[PDB]
Amino acid sequence: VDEANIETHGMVPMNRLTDDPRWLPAMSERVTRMVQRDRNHPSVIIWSLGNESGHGANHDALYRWIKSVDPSRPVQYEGGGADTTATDIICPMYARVDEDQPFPAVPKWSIKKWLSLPGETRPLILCQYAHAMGNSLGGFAKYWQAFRQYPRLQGGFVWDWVDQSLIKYDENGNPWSAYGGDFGDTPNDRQFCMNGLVFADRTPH
Amino acid sequence: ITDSLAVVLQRRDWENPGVTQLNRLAAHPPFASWRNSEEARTDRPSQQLRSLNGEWRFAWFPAPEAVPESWLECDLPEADTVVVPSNWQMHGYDAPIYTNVTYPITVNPPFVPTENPTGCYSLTFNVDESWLQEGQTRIIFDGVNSAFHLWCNGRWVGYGQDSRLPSEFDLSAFLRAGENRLAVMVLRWSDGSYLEDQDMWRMSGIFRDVSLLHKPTTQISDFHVATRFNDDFSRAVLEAEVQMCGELRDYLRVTVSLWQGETQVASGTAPFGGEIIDERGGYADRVTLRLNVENPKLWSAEIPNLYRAVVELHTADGTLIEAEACDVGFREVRIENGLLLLNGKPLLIRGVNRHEHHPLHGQVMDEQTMVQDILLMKQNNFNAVRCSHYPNHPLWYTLCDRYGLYVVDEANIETHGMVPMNRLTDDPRWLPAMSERVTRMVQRDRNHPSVIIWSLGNESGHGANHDALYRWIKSVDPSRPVQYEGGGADTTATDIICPMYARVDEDQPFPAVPKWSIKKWLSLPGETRPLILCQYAHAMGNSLGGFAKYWQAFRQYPRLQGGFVWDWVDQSLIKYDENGNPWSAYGGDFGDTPNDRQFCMNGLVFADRTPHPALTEAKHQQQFFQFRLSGQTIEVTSEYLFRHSDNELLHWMVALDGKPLASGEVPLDVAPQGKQLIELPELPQPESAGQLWLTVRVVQPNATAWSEAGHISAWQQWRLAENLSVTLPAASHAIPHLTTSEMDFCIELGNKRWQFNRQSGFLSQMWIGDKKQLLTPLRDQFTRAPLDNDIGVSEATRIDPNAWVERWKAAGHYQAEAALLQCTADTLADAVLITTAHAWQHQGKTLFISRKTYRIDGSGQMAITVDVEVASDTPHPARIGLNCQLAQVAERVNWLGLGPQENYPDRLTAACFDRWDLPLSDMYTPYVFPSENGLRCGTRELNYGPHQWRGDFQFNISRYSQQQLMETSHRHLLHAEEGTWLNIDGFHMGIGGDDSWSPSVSAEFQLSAGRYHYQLVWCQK
Amino acid sequence: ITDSLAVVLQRRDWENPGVTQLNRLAAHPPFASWRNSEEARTDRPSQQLRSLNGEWRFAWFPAPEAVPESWLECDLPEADTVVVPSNWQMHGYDAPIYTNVTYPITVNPPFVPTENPTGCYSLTFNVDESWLQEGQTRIIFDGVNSAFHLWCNGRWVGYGQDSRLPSEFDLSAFLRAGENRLAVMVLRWSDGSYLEDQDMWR
Ligand SMILES: Cc1cc(C=O)c(OCc2ccc(O[C@@H]3O[C@H](CO)[C@H](O)[C@H](O)[C@H]3O)cc2)c(-c2nc3ccccc3s2)c1
Ligand SMILES: Cc1cc(C=O)c(OCc2ccc(O[C@@H]3O[C@H](CO)[C@H](O)[C@H](O)[C@H]3O)cc2)c(-c2nc3ccccc3s2)c1
Ligand SMILES: [Mg+2]
Ligand SMILES: [Mg+2]
Ligand SMILES: [Mg+2]
Ligand SMILES: [Mg+2]
Ligand code: NA
Ligand code: NA
Ligand code: NA
Ligand code: NA
Ligand code: NA
Repeated sequence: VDEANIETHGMVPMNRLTDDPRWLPAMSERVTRMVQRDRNHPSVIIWSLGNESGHGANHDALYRWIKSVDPSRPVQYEGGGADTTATDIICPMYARVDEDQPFPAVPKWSIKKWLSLPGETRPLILCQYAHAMGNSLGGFAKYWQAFRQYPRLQGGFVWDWVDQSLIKYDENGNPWSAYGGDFGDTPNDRQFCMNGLVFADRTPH
Repeated sequence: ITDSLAVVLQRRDWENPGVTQLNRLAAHPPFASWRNSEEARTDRPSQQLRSLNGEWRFAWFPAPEAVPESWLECDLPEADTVVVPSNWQMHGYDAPIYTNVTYPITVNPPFVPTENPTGCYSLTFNVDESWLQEGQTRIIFDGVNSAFHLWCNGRWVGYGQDSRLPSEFDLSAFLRAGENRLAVMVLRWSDGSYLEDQDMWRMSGIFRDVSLLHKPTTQISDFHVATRFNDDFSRAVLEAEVQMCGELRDYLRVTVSLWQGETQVASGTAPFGGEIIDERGGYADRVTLRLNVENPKLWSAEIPNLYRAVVELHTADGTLIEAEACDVGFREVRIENGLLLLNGKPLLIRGVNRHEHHPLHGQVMDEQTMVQDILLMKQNNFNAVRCSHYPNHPLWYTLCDRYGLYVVDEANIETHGMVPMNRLTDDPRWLPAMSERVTRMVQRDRNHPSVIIWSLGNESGHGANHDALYRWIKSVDPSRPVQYEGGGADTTATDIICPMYARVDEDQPFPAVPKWSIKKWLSLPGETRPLILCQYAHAMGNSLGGFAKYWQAFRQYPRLQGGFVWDWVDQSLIKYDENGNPWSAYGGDFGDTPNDRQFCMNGLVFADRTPHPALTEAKHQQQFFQFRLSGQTIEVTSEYLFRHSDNELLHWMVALDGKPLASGEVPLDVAPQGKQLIELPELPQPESAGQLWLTVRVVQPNATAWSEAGHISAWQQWRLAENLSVTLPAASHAIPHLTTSEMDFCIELGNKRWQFNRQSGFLSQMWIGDKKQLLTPLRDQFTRAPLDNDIGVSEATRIDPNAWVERWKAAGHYQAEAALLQCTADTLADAVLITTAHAWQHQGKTLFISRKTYRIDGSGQMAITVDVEVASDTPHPARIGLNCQLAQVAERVNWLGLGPQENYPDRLTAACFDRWDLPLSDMYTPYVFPSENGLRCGTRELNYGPHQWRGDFQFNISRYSQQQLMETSHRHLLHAEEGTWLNIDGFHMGIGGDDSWSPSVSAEFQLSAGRYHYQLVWCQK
Repeated sequence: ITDSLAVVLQRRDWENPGVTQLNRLAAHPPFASWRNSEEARTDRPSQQLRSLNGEWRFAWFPAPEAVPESWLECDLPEADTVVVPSNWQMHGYDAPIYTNVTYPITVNPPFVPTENPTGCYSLTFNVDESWLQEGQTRIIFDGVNSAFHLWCNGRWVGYGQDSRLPSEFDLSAFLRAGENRLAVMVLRWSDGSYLEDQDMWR
C-alpha cells in the first residue's frame, strides 16, 4: 500500500485543512507526485490518500484524480469513518470483530456487522488492527477466524512492525532503548512510539 | 529594499503556475459589513464599503522591467489621468487582439513574451482614522487582466492571477491616517494567460470595480445558504452555515432571520459550535442555523420569488458586531431518471451564451447594459444564460436572481490553442492553477439562486484535473449539477451531455471526440444523462438556418432539454474615421496580427444591442405557447412549468391576401403544462380569390419588470381556405406591335416600349414615355454574395476547398459568361412572344442552361417563364432567379408574402404571410461583414415605384449590388449605387448555421433538383 | 544580491502553502540515463547517476535568520564534518520529539515558530567537463525534512517541500568544470509540517 505523505491528525477538527480548498494545492502535489514516481512498481497494488486527516472535499478530488490517471489500482482512505466516498475499501483502524464502538459521526462497527449495513458493497480490509504495544495481540485469533469465515473480510495490516525506540547513551556510554520524553522533548507521548511485533534491533516480541 | 521593483520582478511570479497569488485573502460570498441589520435587510449602501472607481493615474510600458523604481515612491510625470475601471486598449495605449483558438503569444508554457505590455496604475486617496483605530481594512479588485503586483505607500502587499474573480488583500498594516498611495502593476500576459484562451478580444487592465471594505477583527468570514424540501415543496428547511474569524469568546452569538418583503418568515439564534464531524470534534468557529419555512414561494425564471437572509453577528447582551445578507431563492436542482429538474419539473432550456462586451468600453460592464441585455433576452423568450466563459461581474448574478434567468456559472479556464487541447488540463503541475479558478468561483457565487449549473470551463479537452475538480464541486455543493463539454461532451467530468454544434439528425463522427446526432447520442448503450447543448446555432452574420429543426427535436425528446445559442452579442468594437463618424470594427482592424477577422461577431444582436433578423426566429421557436388548429378550434398548450397565463390575451386576425376581414380577442387561462380549447366565432368565408390566413398573437396586457404593456410573446399562422382564380382577365383594346432590327426585337404598346438585345438575348431596356427604367439588363443569376456560413474559415491565404464559396469559385459559378443559343420573336393574335436560351460555361463545361419565354400582351403585362437545367456534377447553386438594376429609387417597398423581417428558406418560421409596407432602408440588413441579405420568401406580389411583379418568388431589393457586397469587407465602406438592385429568385439555397466552419445547409434546402421552373409577371401601375 | 539569504529568507516560502517548490523539475519513475541498452537490461550501475552520499559539512542554527551571509560564498569554520544521509537529531544537534496527535509546534497555520532549527549542509565536489559540454545535469534529493533552499556556487537554485518524495533541480547553468559547492539550508518546520503529523519521532 503506497500512502501519500498527508496526516493532519492534530487539527481540530481533523477535517480542518483537508476540507479547505487553499490546502488542495499542497495536498495534490503529495498525492500526484507519489503516483508519478511509483506507478510502474508491481508490488504496489493499492494507493492511499494518507492517514488520519478526517474526510475533506480535497480527499474526494484527489481520489478521483488517481482513478482517472491510474485505473489499474484501487484507492483507499480510512479518514472520516473508514467508508467515505474517497475509499474503494472499508479500511477501518481498530474495528473489533463482534463488539460495536458507536462513536458519533465516525463509528467503528463490528467488522462483521459493517459488511451488511444497507447499501454497503465493498470489501473490508483493516488499514490498522491488533495494536502490538508491549505485551499484546490478545484476541488476534478472533480476527483470523472472522477473516476466514467472511468472504468480504479480506484481512488487515497489524499496527505495527518495529518499536520506534531510539538508542541513548548514559554518562559512561552504555546504550539503552529510549522513548517519548527521554530527550527532554515536552510535551510527549512516552511509550506510545513502541507498538511493534519486533524490538528496534529486529528481535521478535 | 525587498519592496523595490528589482526584487519583486526578479522572482517572475507571472511565469510560474505554482504561484497564482501572494498574501491574497480567502474568497467568500459578497460582503458589505453592515453595522446596522435593517440596512443589511434592505440592501441599502454600506458606509463600510467605499468604491475607489474614478480618476486614477496610469502609465504604459513595453515590459515590467522598463518601469522605473521611482513609480513606487512617487507619481510619474508623463503619466495620464484615466478612469477606472477600464481596459487600457479602449484608451488607445496598445491594440486589442482578436484571435480565436491560436494563442496571442508563443506557446511555450509557462513562459511569456519579454514584450509584455505593463499597465502602471496609481491612486492617491484618503482614509478616515476610524478605519485604522479598530478592525481590518482590505482592498477588493473585482477584475484585473491578467495578473498584478500591488503596492501601498511604497511597501509591497501582494500578487494575483485569474482575470475574472475578485482579488482581496489586507491593507490595515500598510495604510496611515490621511493621504495614501496605491501602486498597481498590471501585466497583459502571465502563466494565467494559458488558461484564458477564450474566443474574444484580448485586452487587459483594471476592468472591474476597486473597493475598500472595513470589517471588525471579529468577523463573519463566510456563510452558505441551502434549501432542502419535502416531496411536494410544501415545507422547506433553510440551512445557514456561518464561519467567523478573530477571537472566539463564549458570549458570541449568531442570529439568521429570513424576510419576504417586510414580513419576518423565520429566525434562529445560536452560539458557535458545530456538530461533531470526526474524532477530533467539530468546528468551534462555525454554527449552522436551520429555519423552517411552510409553503415557501419558490424561485424560477417564470416567477423569481425572493426572500432575504440576514446574518447578524452579535454578543449575548445584543450588541451587534456586524451583519451580512443575501437574496434567497427557494429552488431545488436535481437530475432524476435522466432529466434535469427544477422544483420537480423538467426544464426546457431556452438559453444563450453571453460575453461581457461593450463596443465602446470593451470588457467593462455597467448596470444599464446588463439590464438592457436581460430585458432583450426575456422579451425574446430566453430562459437561461451561460456565462461564457468566466465568472461575471457580481451584479450580473443579482440581476438574474431578481429578473429571473437560469445561469450556468463557468470557471475561467480555456486552453483551446494547446496541442492537444488536453495538454495543460491533464498535467498535475497545472492542477493548482486550475483548482483556484474552479474553487474560488463556487465560494463566491454558491448563494445565488440564479446559478443552477456549475461549468468547469470551455474547450480545454479532458484532463484528469477536470475529473478531480468535478468531484470537488460534487463534494462541496451537491445543490447543483456540474457540466463540461471538453473531450467529447460525455466525459466522466459532466452530469449533462453538453455538446457544442451537435446537429439534430446527421452525425459528425470525428475520431476521439465525435459529435453524434443529439437524438442518437441519447440512445447509446449505457448513456442515461440529459443532453443540453452548451453551444448551438452559431449566429455569425446571416445565420440560424435550421433553428426550427432543433426545437422540434427538443419538444419531441424528453432527455433533449434544450441548449444555449452562440451567442448573444457581436464582439464589434467602435473606431472613428477621418471625420469622427463611428464604424464597427473586427479582427485585424487595430493592426492586430495574426487575427480571426469577422469570427468575433456571432451574436443575435449587434454590439449596440440592435437585433439581427435571427432574433425573432429565436423568439418564435422558444415561445411558451404552442398551438394546434382543427376546424376553427384552437388548442393552446402552455410550456410554462409554474405559472398560469394570468397576463395573456389571444388576439386573432383573419385576412384574405392581406385584406383583414375579422378580428377579436379571447382571454387565456391555461394551467402550467395545460391545454385550453378556444372555439372562434363563425369566421368569414368569402368566395373571393386568394388565400385565407388565420393569425393568432399572445399579448401581455400588463407591464412586467421586463416588458411593456401590449408585449407580444408568441404567435402562429395557418392557411384556412384557398380559392383558385378562374376568371378570364379583362380584354385589351390594343395589340402590341413587334419591330424587328438585325440587332433588337422592340415591342411598343401605348406609352410603353420593350427592347430585347438579339446579340445578348436579354431584356436590355424598358420605356414608360421618355423615362427609361433599367440601368443594367435583366439576366439570370446563379450566385449570391457569400454569407459568413458560405465562407467558413476559407481565406485567400489558406483556402478551404470544402466551403461552399470555394466549391462555387472552383466550378466557375462566379465568372461564368452567358452564351446566347436561341433568340426568336413571334407575333400572336393578342401578344408578342420572345423565346430565349442561354448556356453558362466555364473552361468548356456547361454549368447552367436557362430557357425563357417573355409574353407581352395587350394589357401591358410581361409574363416571363424560366426553365433552368443545372449540371448534376457542378456544386448546387446559391440561387436560381433574375436580377436587374432599376432606374427608379422609391422610398417604400410593398409586398404580399412572408415578413416583415429578413427570412430565408431554413429561417422563415417566425415570418408571417401578410401585406408588408416598409421603407427601402429596412429591406437591407446592415451586417458588419456584408453578404447576401434582406431576402423575403414566399412572396406573391412585389410593388416598387411604378413596378409590380406577381408570381411565387423570393426577393431582395437594395441600393447595393451582389457584386459590391461580395467585394466589400465592412458595411461602412458600402455606397448606394445609381438606382435600385432587384434580385427575384424562383429558388434560394438555405443559409445554414449549425456551425460556420463546415457546410451546414441541410440537403432539403440545397438546390439539387436539376431542372427548375418559375414564372413572373412584370407590370406597370 | 538577490541570491543573498536576506532576500531569499525574506519571502518566508516555508510559511505559505501556496509555495511548496520553486524551479523544481517534474516527477517521474526512477531514471538512470544508461547510454548502453545491455546495462539498462541488467540493472547494472550507470556512469550517468553518481551518489553524493558521504562526508558533507554541517552547521546547526536556532533560526534561519541566524545563518551568516558568509555561508553561501564560503565554508563556515565553526561547521563540522558529518555523514549524509542522516537526521541531525541522531548526531546530538537537537532533540528528536515524540508526539502522537498533538502537533510539536503551536497550531497556527500556516505559521511556524520563529525559533525554527535550521541545518546548513554544504558539500564541495568535482564535475567532469564531459557533463557540462552536452546535456542536462540535475541534482536529486530523495528526502529532506522539512523544507529547504538550495544554492550552487553561491547562486540560488530553488526550494522544496514534502519530506518523503524526491526534489530534483536543473544545475547545468550553475555548475563549472572542476570544484563546485552546494549550499543546502534545511528548515525543521514549514507549512508542509502541518501535513506531516504522523505518530512518530519528529
Ligand atoms: C482546433 C479546433 C477546435 C474546435 C473546437 O473544439 C473545432 O470545432 C468547433 C469550434 C468551436 C469553437 C470555435 O470558435 C469559437 O469559440 C467560441 C468561444 O468558446 C464559441 O464557443 C464558438 O463555439 C466559436 O465561435 C471554432 C470551432 C475545430 C474544428 N475546426 C474545423 C475546421 C474544418 C472542418 C472541421 C473542423 S472541427 C477545430
Ligand atoms: C482525535 C482522535 C483520533 C483517533 C484516531 O483516529 C482516536 O482513536 C484512535 C487512535 C489512532 C491512532 C493513535 O495513535 C497511533 O498513531 C499511529 C501512527 O499514525 C497509528 O496510526 C496507530 O493507529 C496508533 O497507534 C491513537 C489513537 C481517538 C480516540 N481517543 C480516545 C481516547 C480515549 C477513549 C477513546 C478514544 S478514541 C481520538
Ligand atoms: Mg504565476
Ligand atoms: Mg475557444
Ligand atoms: Mg511554502
Ligand atoms: Mg496519527
Ligand atoms: Na475471507
Ligand atoms: Na504509536
Ligand atoms: Na424535451
Ligand atoms: Na467566434
Ligand atoms: Na389571462
